[PDB]
Amino acid sequence: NASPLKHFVTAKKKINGIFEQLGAYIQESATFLEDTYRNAELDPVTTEEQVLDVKGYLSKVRGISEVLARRHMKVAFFGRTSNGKSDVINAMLWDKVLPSGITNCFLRVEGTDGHEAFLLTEGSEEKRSAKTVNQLAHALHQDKQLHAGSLVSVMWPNSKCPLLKDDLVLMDSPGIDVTTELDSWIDKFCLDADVFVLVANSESTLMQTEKHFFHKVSERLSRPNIFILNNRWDASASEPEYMEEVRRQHMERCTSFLVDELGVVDRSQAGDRIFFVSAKEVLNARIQKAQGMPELAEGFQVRMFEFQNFERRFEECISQSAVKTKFEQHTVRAKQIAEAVRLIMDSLHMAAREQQVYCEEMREERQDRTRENLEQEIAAMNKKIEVLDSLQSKAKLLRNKAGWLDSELNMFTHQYLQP
Ligand SMILES: [Ca+2]
Ligand SMILES: [Ca+2]
Repeated sequence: NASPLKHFVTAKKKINGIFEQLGAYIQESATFLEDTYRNAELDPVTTEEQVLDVKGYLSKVRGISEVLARRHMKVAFFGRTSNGKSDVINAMLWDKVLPSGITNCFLRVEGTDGHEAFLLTEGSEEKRSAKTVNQLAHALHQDKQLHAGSLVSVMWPNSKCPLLKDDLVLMDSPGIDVTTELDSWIDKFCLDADVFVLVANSESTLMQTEKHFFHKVSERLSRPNIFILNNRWDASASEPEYMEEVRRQHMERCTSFLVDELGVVDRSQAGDRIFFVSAKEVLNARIQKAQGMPELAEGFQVRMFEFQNFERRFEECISQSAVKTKFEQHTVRAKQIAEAVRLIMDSLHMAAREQQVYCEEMREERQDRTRENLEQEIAAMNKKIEVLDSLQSKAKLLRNKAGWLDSELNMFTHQYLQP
């Protein structure tokens, strides 16, 4: 019964942990290199640039760790307001989080640990109370500096929703109409959206502007995850026969759109991207169930299960995709950084071994020469030789630790970053 979102949660913690270890390892390496480089008793076995490079990598790794700590899954919802996309988000969250059509901007729902909802617009990080959904709606309408290119974050309490605790963000978009100016949308707000949900009506033809947007999604993102939720499916409660016909036809239209028109999916998983739902039915049932209220429509259990099925296939989709797209570049960077430090330690090991061999040979030659200070001078070179030997041992250990991290990273890649 574990949410598939736990795959993301698990991978995020695992990659953050590796970067913690990578940072610790580079720190130890930097400390070792610096100490070595400052050793005025030896001919140089490392260089300032190697020290600076490894301090530089430490900085970069800590910087990346900060990005990795904040990475989250994002699903973005699109479509006409009248088709109910906001109710789909509300149903998924088991509550009336977003106002539902009678909202200018993008609404980005994020979990907060605080026990009260509030808004954060983004050009100004200034909040607005959102004690109720009506007061939320009025707070957006009150704010006339808002438009369909503004994003407000709806900070919604963690405790109410496990989706939000598992680092899911849910973005509602402005409702689409014919002349909705939306070519800004993908670059400004959707580059990090792991899933795009089109919420449509099974019987209403898709607007050209809606199709145009999902063309742009398919042109701008690499293998974007597109779901089509065909809302108001509860009409099947009273016209099951006609809605079954509608289902077959629209299932085929949506498949052709996803597979042939957009080319973002095979036919084999079309049934996993195209769902027929009744969001407000689900949301109503969930609001009552959350309170222990009892309860109805014909086909209701079937429609509730379909929505739950959508949710599960969505959570599997977003969790697996987001892990891949949001961690793969940093996993690759981490391997490159590990390899850079590995090779410096190998360079140091080798220069220390070469200088050791040199000092051993200087020791043998010293024993061919005058007996004045011979034992003192052989001892000083014995000590240098033993430092060079310890440096080699230390560098080999650090080099093998870099290989360990490469191995952790390879295994993370294998488990979490497959196509
Ligand atoms: Ca360099
Ligand atoms: Ca030897």
